[PDB]
Amino acid sequence: PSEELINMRRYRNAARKLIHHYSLNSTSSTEYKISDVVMTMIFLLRSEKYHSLFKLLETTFDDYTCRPQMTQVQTDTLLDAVRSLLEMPSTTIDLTTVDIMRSSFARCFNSPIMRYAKIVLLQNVALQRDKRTTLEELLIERGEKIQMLQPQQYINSGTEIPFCDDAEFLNRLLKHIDPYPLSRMYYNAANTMFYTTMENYAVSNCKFNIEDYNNIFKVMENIRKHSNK
Amino acid sequence: IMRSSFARCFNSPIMRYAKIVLLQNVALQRDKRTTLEELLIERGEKIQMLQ
Amino acid sequence: ELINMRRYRNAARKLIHHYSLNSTSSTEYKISDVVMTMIFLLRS
Amino acid sequence: EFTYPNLRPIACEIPLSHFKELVESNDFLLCFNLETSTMVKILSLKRIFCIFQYRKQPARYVINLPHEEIDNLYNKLNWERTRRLMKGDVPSNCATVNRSSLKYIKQAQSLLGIPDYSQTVVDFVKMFQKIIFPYQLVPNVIIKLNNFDQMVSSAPNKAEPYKKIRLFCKNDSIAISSSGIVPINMPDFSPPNTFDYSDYANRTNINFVTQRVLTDGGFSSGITVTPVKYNYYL
Amino acid sequence: CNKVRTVTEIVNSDEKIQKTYELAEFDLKNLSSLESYETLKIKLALSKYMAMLSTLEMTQPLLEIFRNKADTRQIAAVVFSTLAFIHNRFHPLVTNFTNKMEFVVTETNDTSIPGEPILFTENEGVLLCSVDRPSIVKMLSREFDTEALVNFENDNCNVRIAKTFGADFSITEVEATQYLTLLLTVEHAYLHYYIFKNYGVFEYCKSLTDHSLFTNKLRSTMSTKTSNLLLSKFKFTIEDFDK
Repeated sequence: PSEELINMRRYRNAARKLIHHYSLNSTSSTEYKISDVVMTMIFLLRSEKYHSLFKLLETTFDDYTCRPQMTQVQTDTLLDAVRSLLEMPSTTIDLTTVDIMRSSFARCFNSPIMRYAKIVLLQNVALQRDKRTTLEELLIERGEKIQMLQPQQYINSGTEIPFCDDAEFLNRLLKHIDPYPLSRMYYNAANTMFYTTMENYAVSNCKFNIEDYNNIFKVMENIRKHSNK
Repeated sequence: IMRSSFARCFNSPIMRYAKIVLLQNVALQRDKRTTLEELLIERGEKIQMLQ
Repeated sequence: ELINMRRYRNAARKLIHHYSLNSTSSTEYKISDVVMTMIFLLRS
Repeated sequence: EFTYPNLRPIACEIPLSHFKELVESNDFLLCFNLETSTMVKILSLKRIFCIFQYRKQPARYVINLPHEEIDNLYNKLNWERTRRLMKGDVPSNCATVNRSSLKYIKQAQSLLGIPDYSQTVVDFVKMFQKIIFPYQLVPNVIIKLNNFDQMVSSAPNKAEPYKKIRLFCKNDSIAISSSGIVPINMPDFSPPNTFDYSDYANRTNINFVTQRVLTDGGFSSGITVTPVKYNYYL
Repeated sequence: CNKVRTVTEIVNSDEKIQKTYELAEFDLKNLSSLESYETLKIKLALSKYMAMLSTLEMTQPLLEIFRNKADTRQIAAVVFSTLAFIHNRFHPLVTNFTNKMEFVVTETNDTSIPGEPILFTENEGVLLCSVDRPSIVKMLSREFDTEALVNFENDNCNVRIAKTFGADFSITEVEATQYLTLLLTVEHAYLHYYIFKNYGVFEYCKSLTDHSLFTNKLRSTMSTKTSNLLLSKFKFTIEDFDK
């Protein structure tokens, strides 16, 4: 009958939504409820399972940038429990994402501000380096070793094009495909690629990622003016 | 009193992330307009439909 | 156990006194301390 | 039965219309009219099977029907035969699952060499019989049998793998379960045992080994492992 | 004001009648007729591409392919066919080009690269290309997607309300949705590839620092047919940059 006993299902699902958001960056939502955050915490405390994660997060409460020392076996159990709680199909969730999530809360608590915060702190301070480098240097250093690497296949590379001609088959396919609001849907994939733009790196990540990324779409204005000469 | 104060406290959106508003018109009369001549070039397909 | 009863009670008492009396928003207070407040209540 | 897709057209109801033809030939086509009472269908089929069992050679059924309801009626026949056996002669009567089994065995033959696409199942059955005892363990064929029947099996009807086979042979002091050797007349596995003590099958150890293996193999995906477990005997 | 007016008149001024109308809502019908069949065309194209992929002995779902790393052959073939499709869609004409091309998988982070997951080395003696299988697998880790959504609309009575009143491999759609990812990726690569194949390397100092003005070079370059920017309002919040 306790205050804990009310809705473990609610607490679980809400917490999972929040966590899946912060980690996989999955999907648009009005993802927020302070009370549900607290529910998440207490849902951790109510299991000895995930106690480790709770303790980790608690370390954040003093906001300081430091990354905690690994203890290998316990970190492995950490990964285990994390994947279990996410119920993801063996999706190779990893220490990097772990740390990012960790730092997520030490970002959030910084604000005592309650009205609202559009702020999207895309960057993470704590990424285990003295100072962010440029990109160009990285480009050099990578390309160097890159040229070393030997080819991995032989394209026969002669005259080849594939096609198929079963018009009725293709139209059957079309009708199978018909219902889906692809227009609405594919925005998700576009956002996926965007988030991937930052997932790319956790190592002196490119500070600027903005205006050129918009010029990508301004290519649309370029195209429209090309069409209209 | 502080009950109601907590009620006002706990609505406080946080930590949102990038989202996009791709929906709107692209074109209008402020764009190239189809011509009956090229529509003739199209419809001439009926001179193969025939039968 | 992990719980610093000392600092938890300290911050909770201070925050509750302040906020309950003032009945108004205060930018001073990290929400963390609210979290600690409910934790303390659930323990005690 | 046999199915090719010469034939004797046998009227699907009248017994003596083809009398003595059922003595002479072995290749019997069958039919039915749309209105027929299922009871009448069962009755006629029973009569045909009795007279065939009196016949001196295994003639071949062929039937021109959608046959899904015929598999249903076969299940009915199973009930019927059990009903008889409540008072019966305990005949070694032959019977078979007719679709799931069927296709499976067809695939089996196809993957093997097919000297006779018409070869009877019992052929393969006995062929494995030749070798079971020397290896004292259960063929996967027989295991999939009593697995993929709707009812007399692991039974997707009710999801009942619990029907594990205890298999015994003359003079044995022991039996072969679905799950290895067992001592006689006992419930398939002791709740106590020389248990799979977690100092083996420690997650940690498993994980480490797995990492080793994946590293060495250069394999990104598709590997899972599980420690073995033991019943009465080791 | 476009409040079109109209008149009939009998011979010899026997009678004259007037009426009026508006070109409004005609525009709405035109817009609907456009967008409908345009979307149809795009969907059709996608379908064609997917069907073309379907020929390639798909004993496995796509996801499996990249989730494995042991193979390279299937991956290379997929990449190649994608390039071919793009090229043809720009060039309604069959092509086979420099008959020597090869790929290498950037199997490790230390070989990884910011942004562009694909890199053409246009001629190290001959063309070569790079593939980040680990990332591609990240992208295809998917689950970002669920169709249950809501979308921008405004001023519906004028703008949208009219739109209220109009209308084995048996695989589901989510995977197909995922394909669009690599479609866009290979497109973005094709841009740079085409450019440099038509011009020098040094402009990489610009384009690959920031693609940006490259559209200026693309002026007069596009074949008078668009690609894959229908919902042209792709944008996010900007002023928040707080530089």
